[PDB]
Amino acid sequence: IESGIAHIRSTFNNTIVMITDTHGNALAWSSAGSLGFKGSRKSTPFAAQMAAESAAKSAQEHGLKTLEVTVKGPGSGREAAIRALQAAGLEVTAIKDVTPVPHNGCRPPKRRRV
RNA sequence: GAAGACUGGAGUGCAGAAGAGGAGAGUGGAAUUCCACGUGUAGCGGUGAAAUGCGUAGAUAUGUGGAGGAACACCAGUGGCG
Ligand SMILES: [Mg+2]
Ligand SMILES: [Mg+2]
Ligand SMILES: [Mg+2]
Ligand SMILES: [Mg+2]
Ligand SMILES: [Mg+2]
Ligand SMILES: [Mg+2]
Repeated sequence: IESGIAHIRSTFNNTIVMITDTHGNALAWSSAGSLGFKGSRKSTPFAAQMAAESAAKSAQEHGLKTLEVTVKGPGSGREAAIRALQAAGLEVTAIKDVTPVPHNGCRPPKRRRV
Protein backbone atom coordinates (compact mmCIF):
# COMPACT_ATOMS: atom_id res chain seq x y z
CA ILE A 1 0.00 0.00 0.00
CA GLU A 2 2.65 2.50 1.10
CA SER A 3 5.77 0.54 2.09
CA GLY A 4 5.90 -3.25 1.81
CA ILE A 5 8.80 -5.66 2.06
CA ALA A 6 10.28 -8.10 -0.44
CA HIS A 7 11.31 -11.69 0.29
CA ILE A 8 13.70 -13.63 -1.94
CA ARG A 9 14.98 -17.24 -1.85
CA SER A 10 17.51 -17.92 -4.60
CA THR A 11 18.85 -21.40 -3.90
CA PHE A 12 21.04 -23.41 -6.27
CA ASN A 13 17.96 -24.65 -8.17
CA ASN A 14 15.50 -21.74 -8.37
CA THR A 15 14.81 -18.10 -7.52
CA ILE A 16 11.48 -17.31 -5.85
CA VAL A 17 10.65 -13.64 -5.24
CA MET A 18 8.00 -12.35 -2.84
CA ILE A 19 6.32 -9.01 -2.17
CA THR A 20 4.30 -8.53 1.02
CA ASP A 21 3.15 -5.92 3.54
CA THR A 22 5.13 -4.57 6.48
CA HIS A 23 2.93 -6.73 8.71
CA GLY A 24 3.65 -9.67 6.41
CA ASN A 25 0.92 -10.98 4.10
CA ALA A 26 1.30 -11.96 0.46
CA LEU A 27 0.49 -9.66 -2.46
CA ALA A 28 2.27 -10.95 -5.59
CA TRP A 29 4.97 -13.47 -6.46
CA SER A 30 6.97 -14.90 -9.34
CA SER A 31 9.52 -17.65 -9.88
CA ALA A 32 12.16 -18.61 -12.40
CA GLY A 33 10.05 -21.65 -13.25
CA SER A 34 6.94 -19.61 -13.95
CA LEU A 35 8.69 -17.93 -16.90
CA GLY A 36 9.11 -21.23 -18.75
CA PHE A 37 12.60 -22.40 -17.78
CA LYS A 38 12.91 -26.19 -17.91
CA GLY A 39 16.42 -27.41 -17.14
CA SER A 40 18.98 -25.94 -14.78
CA ARG A 41 18.37 -22.61 -16.53
CA LYS A 42 16.54 -21.38 -13.42
CA SER A 43 19.75 -20.97 -11.42
CA THR A 44 21.21 -18.41 -13.84
CA PRO A 45 21.21 -14.73 -12.80
CA PHE A 46 19.31 -13.91 -16.00
CA ALA A 47 16.31 -16.02 -15.02
CA ALA A 48 16.42 -14.11 -11.75
CA GLN A 49 16.41 -10.90 -13.81
CA MET A 50 13.19 -11.85 -15.57
CA ALA A 51 11.62 -13.12 -12.34
CA ALA A 52 12.48 -9.92 -10.48
CA GLU A 53 11.21 -7.71 -13.31
CA SER A 54 7.94 -9.62 -13.72
CA ALA A 55 7.34 -9.60 -9.97
CA ALA A 56 8.19 -5.95 -9.32
CA LYS A 57 6.29 -4.74 -12.39
CA SER A 58 3.22 -6.62 -11.14
CA ALA A 59 3.50 -4.85 -7.77
CA GLN A 60 2.63 -1.49 -9.38
CA GLU A 61 -1.12 -2.13 -9.14
CA HIS A 62 -0.93 -2.71 -5.39
CA GLY A 63 1.03 0.52 -4.94
CA LEU A 64 4.43 0.76 -3.26
CA LYS A 65 7.14 3.42 -3.44
CA THR A 66 9.52 1.84 -0.92
CA LEU A 67 10.51 -1.69 0.03
CA GLU A 68 13.23 -3.71 1.74
CA VAL A 69 14.82 -6.95 0.54
CA THR A 70 15.40 -9.94 2.84
CA VAL A 71 17.77 -12.35 1.10
CA LYS A 72 17.77 -16.02 2.09
CA GLY A 73 19.45 -18.95 0.39
CA PRO A 74 23.04 -19.59 -0.72
CA GLY A 75 22.56 -19.48 -4.50
CA SER A 76 24.03 -17.17 -7.12
CA GLY A 77 20.96 -15.06 -7.85
CA ARG A 78 20.67 -12.46 -5.08
CA GLU A 79 22.43 -9.31 -6.30
CA ALA A 80 20.92 -9.57 -9.78
CA ALA A 81 17.34 -9.62 -8.49
CA ILE A 82 18.06 -6.97 -5.85
CA ARG A 83 19.37 -4.62 -8.54
CA ALA A 84 16.51 -5.47 -10.91
CA LEU A 85 13.95 -4.62 -8.22
CA GLN A 86 15.79 -1.41 -7.31
CA ALA A 87 16.08 -0.29 -10.95
CA ALA A 88 12.37 -0.76 -11.70
CA GLY A 89 11.56 2.40 -9.72
CA LEU A 90 11.00 1.30 -6.13
CA GLU A 91 14.07 2.07 -4.02
CA VAL A 92 15.28 -0.75 -1.77
CA THR A 93 15.64 0.70 1.73
CA ALA A 94 17.99 -1.97 3.09
CA ILE A 95 19.17 -5.53 2.48
CA LYS A 96 19.45 -8.29 5.08
CA ASP A 97 20.78 -11.85 5.08
CA VAL A 98 18.30 -14.28 6.64
CA THR A 99 20.04 -17.61 6.08
CA PRO A 100 18.90 -20.12 8.77
CA VAL A 101 22.12 -20.98 10.59
CA PRO A 102 21.61 -23.70 13.23
CA HIS A 103 23.55 -23.89 16.46
CA ASN A 104 24.47 -27.52 15.76
CA GLY A 105 20.90 -28.78 15.74
CA CYS A 106 20.39 -31.90 13.63
CA ARG A 107 22.75 -33.95 11.52
CA PRO A 108 22.67 -33.12 7.81
CA PRO A 109 22.19 -35.68 5.03
CA LYS A 110 25.26 -37.74 4.25
CA ARG A 111 28.00 -36.36 2.03
CA ARG A 112 27.56 -37.03 -1.67
CA ARG A 113 29.44 -39.64 -3.72
CA VAL A 114 30.38 -41.87 -0.79
C1' G B 1 70.72 -61.99 58.25
C1' A B 2 70.74 -58.83 63.18
C1' A B 3 71.04 -54.09 66.11
C1' G B 4 71.22 -48.79 65.43
C1' A B 5 71.75 -43.84 62.72
C1' C B 6 70.48 -40.22 58.20
C1' U B 7 67.29 -37.50 54.35
C1' G B 8 69.16 -36.22 48.87
C1' G B 9 63.74 -41.57 47.14
C1' A B 10 58.29 -42.03 48.88
C1' G B 11 54.35 -40.09 51.72
C1' U B 12 51.78 -36.39 55.38
C1' G B 13 50.89 -31.36 57.06
C1' C B 14 50.80 -25.67 55.58
C1' A B 15 49.74 -21.76 51.62
C1' G B 16 48.18 -21.05 46.52
C1' A B 17 46.41 -22.40 41.05
C1' A B 18 44.24 -24.23 36.55
C1' G B 19 41.02 -27.63 34.24
C1' A B 20 35.10 -30.23 27.91
C1' G B 21 37.86 -35.35 34.81
C1' G B 22 33.11 -38.58 36.69
C1' A B 23 27.82 -39.23 38.69
C1' G B 24 22.55 -37.28 39.88
C1' A B 25 18.57 -33.61 39.50
C1' G B 26 16.87 -29.09 36.92
C1' U B 27 16.63 -24.96 33.23
C1' G B 28 18.09 -22.03 27.81
C1' G B 29 18.34 -20.29 22.74
C1' A B 30 18.83 -20.87 17.46
C1' A B 31 17.31 -24.38 13.72
C1' U B 32 14.75 -29.05 11.15
C1' U B 33 9.78 -31.71 11.11
C1' C B 34 4.36 -31.84 12.38
C1' C B 35 -0.38 -29.18 13.51
C1' A B 36 -3.94 -24.65 13.25
C1' C B 37 -4.92 -19.80 11.10
C1' G B 38 -4.86 -14.76 7.28
C1' U B 39 -4.17 -12.64 2.39
C1' G B 40 -1.70 -15.98 -1.41
C1' U B 41 -1.70 -18.23 -7.28
C1' A B 42 0.69 -22.45 -10.43
C1' G B 43 3.87 -24.50 -9.80
C1' C B 44 7.58 -26.62 -5.79
C1' G B 45 11.61 -30.34 -5.41
C1' G B 46 15.97 -32.57 -7.75
C1' U B 47 20.23 -33.99 -11.15
C1' G B 48 25.84 -33.68 -15.35
C1' A B 49 20.44 -34.26 -18.11
C1' A B 50 15.83 -36.11 -16.43
C1' A B 51 12.09 -38.89 -14.10
C1' U B 52 9.87 -40.95 -9.79
C1' G B 53 7.80 -37.41 -5.78
C1' C B 54 4.54 -33.15 -3.65
C1' G B 55 0.70 -29.53 -5.84
C1' U B 56 -6.40 -26.71 -7.96
C1' A B 57 -9.30 -31.05 -1.84
C1' G B 58 -4.98 -25.88 -3.56
C1' A B 59 1.30 -27.02 -2.33
C1' U B 60 6.62 -23.73 -2.16
C1' A B 61 7.11 -18.88 -0.39
C1' U B 62 4.61 -16.01 3.47
C1' G B 63 3.72 -13.88 9.06
C1' U B 64 1.17 -15.59 13.99
C1' G B 65 0.70 -19.47 17.93
C1' G B 66 1.20 -24.81 19.88
C1' A B 67 3.87 -30.23 20.23
C1' G B 68 8.04 -33.22 20.31
C1' G B 69 12.94 -35.25 19.73
C1' A B 70 18.18 -34.87 19.11
C1' A B 71 22.74 -32.10 19.05
C1' C B 72 24.97 -27.64 21.73
C1' A B 73 26.70 -21.77 16.62
C1' C B 74 30.66 -17.63 18.28
C1' C B 75 34.21 -18.53 22.50
C1' A B 76 37.92 -22.60 19.83
C1' G B 77 43.72 -22.37 19.83
C1' U B 78 49.69 -28.96 17.36
C1' G B 79 44.57 -25.08 24.02
C1' G B 80 42.95 -28.06 28.85
C1' C B 81 41.73 -32.79 31.83
C1' G B 82 41.89 -38.30 32.09
MG1 LIG C 1 59.36 -34.56 48.50
MG1 LIG D 1 10.34 -23.92 17.33
MG1 LIG E 1 11.78 -35.32 5.44
MG1 LIG F 1 3.78 -22.54 6.30
MG1 LIG G 1 6.56 -20.52 13.44
MG1 LIG H 1 47.99 -37.92 31.62
